[PDB]
Amino acid sequence: EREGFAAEGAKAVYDRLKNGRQPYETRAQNCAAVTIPSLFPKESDNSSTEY
Amino acid sequence: EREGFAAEGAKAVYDRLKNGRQPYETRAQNCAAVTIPSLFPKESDNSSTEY
Amino acid sequence: VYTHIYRQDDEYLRYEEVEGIEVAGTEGSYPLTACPYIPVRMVRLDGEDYGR
Repeated sequence: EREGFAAEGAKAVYDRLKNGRQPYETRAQNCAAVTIPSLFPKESDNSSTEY
Repeated sequence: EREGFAAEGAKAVYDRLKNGRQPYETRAQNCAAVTIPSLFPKESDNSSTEY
Repeated sequence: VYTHIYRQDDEYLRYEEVEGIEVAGTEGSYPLTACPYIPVRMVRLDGEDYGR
């Protein structure tokens, strides 16, 4: 009955581990700004963003 | 029962002989900093370090 | 919708969850060498998740 690794649910494991990706996204955003700015967009972009 | 060369366990030998490798590591780090600085990382590095 | 895959006793298990409950009919099991999810890295270091 969901003993190990699954005793708390799916939306709970996803929120604890979400803070480990922080350096990689920042470093990729720094890389993808002198070659193609539209290759790696942020997570807060919409129709009005200009590259 | 594990006679000579084996009279103090596996962990005791490792920590005693660990001290002989220091010059080689110190020299390898100097060598691997003008060619490619991410080929010989130290033993105390993590996701935040920058090369 | 969320999907969860975890290791238990030399195999893999899965299920699917919506809202806050579990959708019936989505359970399953995969072998230890035929998981159809493939994380890929380019440059691999020692002791880190993900890749450079």
